[PDB]
Amino acid sequence: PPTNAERLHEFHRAIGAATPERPTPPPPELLRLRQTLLDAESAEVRAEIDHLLARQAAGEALSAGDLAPLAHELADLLYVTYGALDQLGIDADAVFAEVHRANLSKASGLKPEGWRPADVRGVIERLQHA
Amino acid sequence: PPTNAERLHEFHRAIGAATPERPTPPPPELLRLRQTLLDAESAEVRAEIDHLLARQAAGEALSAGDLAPLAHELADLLYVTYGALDQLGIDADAVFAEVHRANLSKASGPRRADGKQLKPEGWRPADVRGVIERLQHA
Ligand SMILES: O=c1ccn([C@H]2C[C@H](O)[C@@H](COP(=O)(O)O)O2)c(=O)[nH]1
Ligand SMILES: [Mg+2]
Ligand SMILES: [Mg+2]
Repeated sequence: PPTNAERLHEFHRAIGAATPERPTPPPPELLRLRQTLLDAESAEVRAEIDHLLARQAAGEALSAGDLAPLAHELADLLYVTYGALDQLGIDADAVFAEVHRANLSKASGLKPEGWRPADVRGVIERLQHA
Repeated sequence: PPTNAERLHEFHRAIGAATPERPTPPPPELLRLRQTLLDAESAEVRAEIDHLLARQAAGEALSAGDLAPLAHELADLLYVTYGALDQLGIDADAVFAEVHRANLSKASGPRRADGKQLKPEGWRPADVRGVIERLQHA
């Protein structure tokens, strides 16, 4: 099965948006777009969390189905976060894997003995060599 | 390999945090916490993008290596966004798959001046309510 990062590549190929094979410095127009899309989805997430909190404050017993709007906006936020990494030519699964390695290993600690923080610059260097 | 959503399940299991198997209405304290985590990482991404744009406005030609902080913050944002879905007991991949299908269906639509893909006539949204009902029973 394809990963959510590979899904963004398929979407950008389908709509003709830049999706370079390896890490590539962006034009400012790209960064501005990614900023706009991230701001929009984080505001929608916030709006749906606020709605759930207001309904709970009024004593509403939320059902699982009540979480669908928030789940949709969280997925949209995932989508535009993956989408930023994809348009930068950066394999999001490789960067996530390194952030997860650090976070998960830190949870074996405070930090454990041979603890090594995330080295995303090292991931970007390896991605440049395909 | 495990998916990134399954990685958050593994992380929450390693720190003893709440991780229901199926969609579970959360306590208000949980919602406020996840909102706080989202805002912290969103602000870091936003600041880093503005930082790169200011360097470009100064005439700097950025390199790929200059992108590593931004890639780090975007991955941090993924981590807390997957984390929110996992603490709600919601399979992020099942929801993402439905969202993704309805985004592929936009391909024939027009484009905004800034590059945003817009929806063609007759487009229909993802049915996330149906994903949630799927996850809740099974
Ligand atoms: O250029 C685009 C336009 C839309 N989306 C995705 C992000 C969300 O999943 C959803 C938001 O689209 P709107 O509902 O705001 O039109 O589509 C992108 O990734 N890139
Ligand atoms: Mg949205
Ligand atoms: Mg961060």
